[PDB]
Amino acid sequence: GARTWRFLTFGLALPSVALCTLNSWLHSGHRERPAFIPYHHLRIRTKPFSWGDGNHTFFHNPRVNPLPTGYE
Amino acid sequence: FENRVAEKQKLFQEDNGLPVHLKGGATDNILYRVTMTLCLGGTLYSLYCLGWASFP
Amino acid sequence: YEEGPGKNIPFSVENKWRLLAMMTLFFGSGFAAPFFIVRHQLLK
Amino acid sequence: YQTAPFDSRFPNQNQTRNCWQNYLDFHRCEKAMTAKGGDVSVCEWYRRVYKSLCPISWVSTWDDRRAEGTFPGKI
Amino acid sequence: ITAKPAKTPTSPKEQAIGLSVTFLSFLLPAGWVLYHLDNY
Amino acid sequence: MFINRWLFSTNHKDIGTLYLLFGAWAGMVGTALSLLIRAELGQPGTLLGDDQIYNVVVTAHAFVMIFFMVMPIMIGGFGNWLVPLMIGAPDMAFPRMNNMSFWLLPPSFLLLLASSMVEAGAGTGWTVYPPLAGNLAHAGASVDLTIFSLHLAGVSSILGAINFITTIINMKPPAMSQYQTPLFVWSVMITAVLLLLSLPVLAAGITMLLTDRNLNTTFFDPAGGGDPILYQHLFWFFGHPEVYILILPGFGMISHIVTYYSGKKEPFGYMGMVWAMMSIGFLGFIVWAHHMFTVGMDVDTRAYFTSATMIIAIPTGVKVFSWLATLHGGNIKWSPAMMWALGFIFLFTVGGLTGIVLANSSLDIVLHDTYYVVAHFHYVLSMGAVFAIMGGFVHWFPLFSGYTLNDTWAKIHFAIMFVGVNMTFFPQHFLGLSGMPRRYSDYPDAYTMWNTISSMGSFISLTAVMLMVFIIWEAFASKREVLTVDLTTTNLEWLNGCPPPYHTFEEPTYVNL
Amino acid sequence: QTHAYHMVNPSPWPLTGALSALLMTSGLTMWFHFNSMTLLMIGLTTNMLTMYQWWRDVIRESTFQGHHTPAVQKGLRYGMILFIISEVLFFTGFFWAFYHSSLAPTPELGGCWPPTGIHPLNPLEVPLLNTSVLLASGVSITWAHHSLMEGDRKHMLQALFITITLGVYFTLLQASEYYEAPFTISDGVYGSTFFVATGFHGLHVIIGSTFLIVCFFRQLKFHFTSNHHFGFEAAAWYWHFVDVVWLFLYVSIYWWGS
Amino acid sequence: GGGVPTDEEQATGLEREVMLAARKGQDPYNILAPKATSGTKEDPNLVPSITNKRIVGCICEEDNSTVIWFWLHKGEAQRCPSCGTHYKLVP
Amino acid sequence: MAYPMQLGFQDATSPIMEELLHFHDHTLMIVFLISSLVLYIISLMLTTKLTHTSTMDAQEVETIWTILPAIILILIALPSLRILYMMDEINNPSLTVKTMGHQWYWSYEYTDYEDLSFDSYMIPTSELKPGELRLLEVDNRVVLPMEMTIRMLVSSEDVLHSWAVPSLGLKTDAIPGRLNQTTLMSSRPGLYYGQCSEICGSNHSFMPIVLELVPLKYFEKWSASML
Ligand code: HEA
Ligand code: HEA
Ligand SMILES: CCCCC/C=C\C/C=C/C/C=C\C/C=C\CCCC(=O)O[C@H](COC(=O)CCCCCCCCCCCCCCCCC)COP(=O)(O)OCCN
Ligand SMILES: CCCCCC/C=C\CCCCCCCCCC(=O)O[C@H](COC(=O)CCCCCCCCCCCCCCC)COP(=O)(O)OC[C@@H](O)CO
Ligand SMILES: CCCCCC/C=C\CCCCCCCCCC(=O)O[C@H](COC(=O)CCCCCCCCCCCCCCC)COP(=O)(O)OC[C@@H](O)CO
Ligand SMILES: CCCCCCCCCCO[C@@H]1O[C@H](CO)[C@@H](O[C@H]2O[C@H](CO)[C@@H](O)[C@H](O)[C@H]2O)[C@H](O)[C@H]1O
Ligand SMILES: CCCCCCCCCCO[C@@H]1O[C@H](CO)[C@@H](O[C@H]2O[C@H](CO)[C@@H](O)[C@H](O)[C@H]2O)[C@H](O)[C@H]1O
Ligand SMILES: CCCCCCCCCCO[C@@H]1O[C@H](CO)[C@@H](O[C@H]2O[C@H](CO)[C@@H](O)[C@H](O)[C@H]2O)[C@H](O)[C@H]1O
Ligand SMILES: C[C@H](CCC(=O)O)[C@H]1CC[C@H]2[C@@H]3[C@H](O)C[C@@H]4C[C@H](O)CC[C@]4(C)[C@H]3C[C@H](O)[C@]12C
Ligand code: CUA
Ligand code: NA
Ligand SMILES: [Zn+2]
Repeated sequence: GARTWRFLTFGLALPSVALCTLNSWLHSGHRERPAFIPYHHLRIRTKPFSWGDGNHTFFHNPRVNPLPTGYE
Repeated sequence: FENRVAEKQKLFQEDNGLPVHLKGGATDNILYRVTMTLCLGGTLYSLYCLGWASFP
Repeated sequence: YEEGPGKNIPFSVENKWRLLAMMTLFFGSGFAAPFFIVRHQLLK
Repeated sequence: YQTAPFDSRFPNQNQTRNCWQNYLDFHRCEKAMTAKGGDVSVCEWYRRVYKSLCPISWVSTWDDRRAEGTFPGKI
Repeated sequence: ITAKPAKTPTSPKEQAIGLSVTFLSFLLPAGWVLYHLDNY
Repeated sequence: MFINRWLFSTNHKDIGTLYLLFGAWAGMVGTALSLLIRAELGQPGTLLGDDQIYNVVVTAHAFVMIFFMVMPIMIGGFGNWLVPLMIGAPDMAFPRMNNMSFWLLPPSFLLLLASSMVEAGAGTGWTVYPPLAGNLAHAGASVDLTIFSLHLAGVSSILGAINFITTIINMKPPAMSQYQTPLFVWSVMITAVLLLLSLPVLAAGITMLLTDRNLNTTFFDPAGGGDPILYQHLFWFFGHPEVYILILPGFGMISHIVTYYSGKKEPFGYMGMVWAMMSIGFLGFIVWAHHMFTVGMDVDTRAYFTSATMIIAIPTGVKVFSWLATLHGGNIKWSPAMMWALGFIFLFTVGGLTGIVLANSSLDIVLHDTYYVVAHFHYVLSMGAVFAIMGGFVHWFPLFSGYTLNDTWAKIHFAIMFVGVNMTFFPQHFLGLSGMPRRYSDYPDAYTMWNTISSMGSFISLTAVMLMVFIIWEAFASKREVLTVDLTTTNLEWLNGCPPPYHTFEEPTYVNL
Repeated sequence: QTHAYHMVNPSPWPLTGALSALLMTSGLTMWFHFNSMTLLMIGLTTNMLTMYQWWRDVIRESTFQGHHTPAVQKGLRYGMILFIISEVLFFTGFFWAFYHSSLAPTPELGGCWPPTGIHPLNPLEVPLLNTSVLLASGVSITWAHHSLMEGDRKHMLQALFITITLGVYFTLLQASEYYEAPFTISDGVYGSTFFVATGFHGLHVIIGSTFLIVCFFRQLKFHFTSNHHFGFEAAAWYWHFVDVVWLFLYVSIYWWGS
Repeated sequence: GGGVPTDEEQATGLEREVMLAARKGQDPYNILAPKATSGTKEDPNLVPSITNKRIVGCICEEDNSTVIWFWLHKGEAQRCPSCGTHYKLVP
Repeated sequence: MAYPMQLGFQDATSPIMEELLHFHDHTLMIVFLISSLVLYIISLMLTTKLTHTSTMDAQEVETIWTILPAIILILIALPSLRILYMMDEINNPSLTVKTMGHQWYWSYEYTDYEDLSFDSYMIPTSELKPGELRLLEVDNRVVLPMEMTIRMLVSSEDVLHSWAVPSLGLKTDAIPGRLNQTTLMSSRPGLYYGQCSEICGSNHSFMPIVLELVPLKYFEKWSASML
């Protein structure tokens, strides 16, 4: 019945989301970025990207995404 | 809100010979003409772009 | 819509010589295209 | 020594990991020996096997990456 | 199958024209390209 | 009226007609490409240029023959025309989505012809293997245009598969079980299931190739930890089912043609024929790596793929023997369509048997990437799929058009095409055994005689294709209107006359339990 | 006619859809190679116009004109099931790519998974929250379904609104995790498999959320009866498909692949 | 808590016609397989039509894969050309 | 190498190639027989005015139609898989040689003892010496010892290639980032030819393989002279 699935929605499902939201909130905060090492299997560039200067990924984050030449 | 489905059933069953994509009235014709103009015009532009890209 | 022989097709068969012309252009353009593509690639 | 013998760890047509493992084993051994100041001659078997199996350009690329600090294997 | 006689009969002469025009529509354009390959 | 009818169709027959016109045009392109191949190889030396222009022609030949000629004619053309009529249905389940399956193909074809016109073309083979198909060895737009062509052809066929499965399951007379539908209808339902499952995997693989080429992914690039051989697995997971997709509707048409021209009410061993097609469809998903016997896989893997591939001969044999058993005791009518079907049974058998030779991984070491493979697949495609298409076309042309062909001309056409295809492909066995590689613009001098004869064969096939255009013209030119058709009691598609009205089965059939 | 099946009015949308496909593909070509977005933006616009008018007409034919007999509805059920199967096989290709790369990591990676220099996300942080969100949305959409069958307009709307809100939450969480991720699509086969597989999944979540929002407005306008609501069933099946793909991604890429 | 329309309130067009006919045990849109009579000339299978002819498919014996198709015309009962079962049109 | 008007395989140079010839003869007899039987049966079905058009019972005959083909496939599979596993057997090679495919030539590396490597390019048609074979000769042949088990390792430094020598029964794909192994044993001295067997771009037709098989003592002196 609808009554039972509403009971599960409010009694189990959304409490689970609230608990995992709390869990994520507590373990949030910027972890320290690692030493840049120019590994050849990472920061692949076989063709410039079709946006920006060709060298920045689509959701480039200056804080944690180094360029082939290192952090900006 | 109120249930106005009966009034839309009357409009879409009116015996006027219109196909279903034009049967809502003048706005359907406009949105049809915009769609078909962008498609046919875009297709001509894609052909021009092939012409251009076919030579160095 | 028209029904019956010669009416259930997007091309006319009313005149066999106009039809020969249309079929010539249709099949001929398909067969010619690769030769003209090779010509295009050779002429670059 | 003629060539690298059959190795039951790598019995199939794909010999990539055989070259790789012997290259790692040689450089791990050489590091262990140079560190305590022991003798790299104990590492000789790994050297002969990787030189036999590994393409010259793979060894050359791996050597360049060890010198650069970009070699991704654990030595 | 049975069928009526032709509503617009195609005489041997008319067939020779249709067959000739059909073959030429395939052969002349390809022939022109292959003849001129050296020029390309 | 013309636009509403031919650009805005929701009618299974008119959409079928659009597919047959599209496929016929595609067949002329594919034929021209085949003649450029054989012109290059017809004497030792270089005719056109190096392997790039040559492999652009070879690659386009395959894509045009497979995606724009065979699939549109068998599935889009015969399937749309015949399936609703054979189950008494008033149209397809999704008659407007049906029209989009058709209209995706001209743009798909345009993207393929654009690939060949820009830069130096896609000289990759129809398999499009990286790294040759990657952004270093094939820099520029050609391979991306090929990928997008395949994406549109893939969507066309996926939506078409959803349409056929739904129509065949949901729109039969309520008394008719699946075991009372004609074999052609079974052949289209099974082909549609193969398309539904296989094309999405191709879509995933060519999408990965697209992102390796344009978004700096490395699915197939060892520098990023990728593997060129992963592409091969994804491609062939599709590519083996694809060849069963190309033949299954041909098997269905052959069952109908052999039954009809034997004067029989029914094919021999109906349930065996259904079993055989479902078995072939299933086995066709578990054999793909017989395309990869030289890539370096483990011996036990090669043993499994050898064995699983050979199993397909059992259900396939049941179909061949069932066709022979349909002929047995027939009142044989030596129609042109019967000649196509009899050539099919024999020539398909020969190409199936050379497939069984290739299934042996040990022997495939020496035959792989040689003309022996080319001989195998042209026996099953250029003498199997094509013979079924020509048989179906001459058998059902009067249904579709309301006019008859000249049977004498159609028999002449059969005789020329039979000589041409055998002269083209039989000698390629010798070239393969003696080691001539695939995708070569030129060959060591020893291979000259068989390449010369093969090229002469291809010109005989060209003469057949030109004559076929004339034969279709002569039928429309003369206008011999159909009067009576025999065996309508076991061939429902004929019972509404020739051509059938735009709307058929407005009042459905009466079938009681 | 004395059968129950739908003879559809001649329609331009198949042709506008086919041409929108040409404009999107030739547009992507023109964006990747000739530094221009114009064709692509025309193709995306005509694709959206086509989808809008086509599905509008399906609502006209069904809710307003009565063409969806039980036989037509049964056909649409099969159509949507077959469509979902095809989408399952599409994702299978990306899962195959992922397992191929991760089970036999090549020397370029360091011969290990995850590769040297890759710092995976913690699967117990936002990825676990995302799991809770999509599972919760599977519960709320079931509540919405039962409310509709029981004739309860207000509870159907509340449950469906909750389902859409969770779909939006998942999408905003994934956008933020994309931005925060220390690895990119260009970080070898790890970045390739991660972003393409989770990216197609994200696109399917946006499509599914859009479908649910279409159902929400149709419900506001009283289109659905307590017995006839195939658009809602189809959106719910699609939404369960999106949930199940997520569970496979979570176990495979986020957890087992960390 | 109500506010959702029923099919009885809101179904229209052919959907509504099918709905209302099924309540009356009637099948004008051919959703059900008709049940055979003994099929003798005295007790022919009665084939409804809105015109003067309709296609019959005869599954002559249970589990035959072969269906026998023919036009049934208004007038005297006709027979399946395979099994001789009688059918009569009722326009 | 192949010779004009050749119908079958190049003569076997290795024991495994001999095995493949006898396996092909067995398989081809079966192909000939089945092809012949089908053509004969077609012709028998089509050559009588006698008729039988009533429903025919299928089950008895379908037993024959399935069992006989299953037996024939087992008769192919048994020797097929014996040969597959024989090629895979452990042999103890005396020598390892690497080949790297390139656009458009082969490089060879003999690095068991010294750093010996060289490039191997097709002899252009205009530079053939009288008696030499168009598209098949190379400048630098792959000299190898006869009557010895050799491990050949195959890779690429660019696109796919495939390293083939038909008379030895050899074909190994050349895949960048992968080292594929095969074994080579020539029963005879001589010159053994092959051709690149994976489409690799503009000069795919023009990057052949020439093995030169000689006594060990000659191979050792050649090796020394190539450093
Ligand atoms: C219609 C297309 C089609 C069909 C139906 C088939 C059918 C089969 N094919 Fe083929 N094939 C291709 C098209 C097709 N093929 C193409 C295009 C390629 C190349 C792809 C590329 O690289 O571009 C190819 C390649 C290909 C390869 C790879 C070879 C290589 O690249 O090295 C192999 C390997 O096993 C294979 C085998 C088979 C087998 C076993 C069948 C079986 O299904 C055949 C079964 C039929 C019979 C056996 C005949 C009838 C049976 C009897 C009369 C019963 C008695 C028989 C026996 C007891 C044996 N084919
Ligand atoms: C359906 C598939 C199909 C068909 C029919 C053919 C037909 C032909 N093919 Fe090809 N071919 C392939 C699929 C096909 N091919 C594939 C997949 C490859 C591998 C590509 C690769 O290596 O990447 C290939 C490769 C290939 C090669 C090897 C190239 C190389 O390795 O370098 C050669 C060499 O001769 C060849 C020649 C021919 C010839 C002369 C024909 C002739 O027989 C063609 C003659 C003409 C016809 C058969 C008519 C066609 C038209 C119709 C039937 C229209 C009908 C009209 C109506 C019904 C109205 N093709
Ligand atoms: C919250 C998730 C929602 C996704 C929306 C994001 C972008 C647009 C559309 C996405 C569609 C999904 C998959 C397409 C492929 C790649 C995108 C993967 C997901 C994504 O968005 O990946 C991003 C890269 O995007 C890039 O390159 C962007 C590249 C944009 C161009 C896309 C190219 C389209 C590919 C063609 C599609 C083919 C479809 C096949 C149809 C099959 C028919 C049979 C990751 O960012 P990053 O900066 O690298 O790393 C994060 C670092 N902080
Ligand atoms: C690089 C970019 C390349 C991308 C190419 C894009 C290709 C084409 C552009 C797409 C334009 C889409 C326009 C909307 C189409 C809606 C189809 C639809 O909804 O079709 C329905 C049937 O399919 C059903 O149900 C169930 C099936 C619904 C399918 C919806 C459309 C899918 C489009 C892409 C699918 C690819 C598959 C992904 C897996 C690989 C309805 O059938 P109709 O015959 O209309 O009506 C029947 C009447 O009785 C209804 O009252
Ligand atoms: C930003 C992203 C851009 C990419 C484009 C995709 C974006 C958004 C698309 C969202 C999908 C919305 C679909 C809306 C369909 C509304 C029409 C509808 O739902 O129609 C219903 C029928 O279902 C039907 O056709 C079922 C029709 C089902 C279609 C579902 C399609 C899923 C689409 C996927 C398309 C592309 C995916 C490819 C990804 C690679 C009508 O019948 P009922 O509901 O019973 O009503 C009748 C009752 O009132 C009678 O009492
Ligand atoms: C209704 C039917 C459909 C309407 C069709 C409309 C077609 C007209 C589009 C205008 O054409 C544009 O021209 C720009 C040039 O002015 C290009 O800019 C691009 O190309 C430039 C070349 O100089 C560079 O500056 C950059 O790449 C970039 O700005 C761009 O590609 C191109 O689209
Ligand atoms: C694979 C498919 C092709 C198969 C072979 C085609 C058969 C040939 C058909 C004839 O084609 C023509 O041949 C002429 C020569 O015979 C060419 O004229 C060329 O040669 C003439 C004689 O030298 C000159 O007068 C002309 O100006 C000159 O264009 C002409 O252009 C070309 O159309
Ligand atoms: C209904 C039809 C009527 C309207 C016709 C359509 C008119 C559209 C013309 C706009 O052209 C655009 O110009 C931008 C700027 O010139 C380009 O950005 C390009 O250049 C930018 C920098 O200038 C870069 O940032 C981008 O990455 C890059 O794609 C963009 O591609 C291109 O589409
Ligand atoms: C007042 C109105 C009545 C709708 C009606 O019966 O016509 C109610 C019924 C259910 C309501 C919706 C649901 O309660 C869920 C949402 C609750 C939020 O607090 C507001 C928006 C929200 C999306 C509501 C908007 C609106 O007030 C709705 C649609
Ligand atoms: Cu190297 Cu082909
Ligand atoms: Na040549
Ligand atoms: Zn009967």
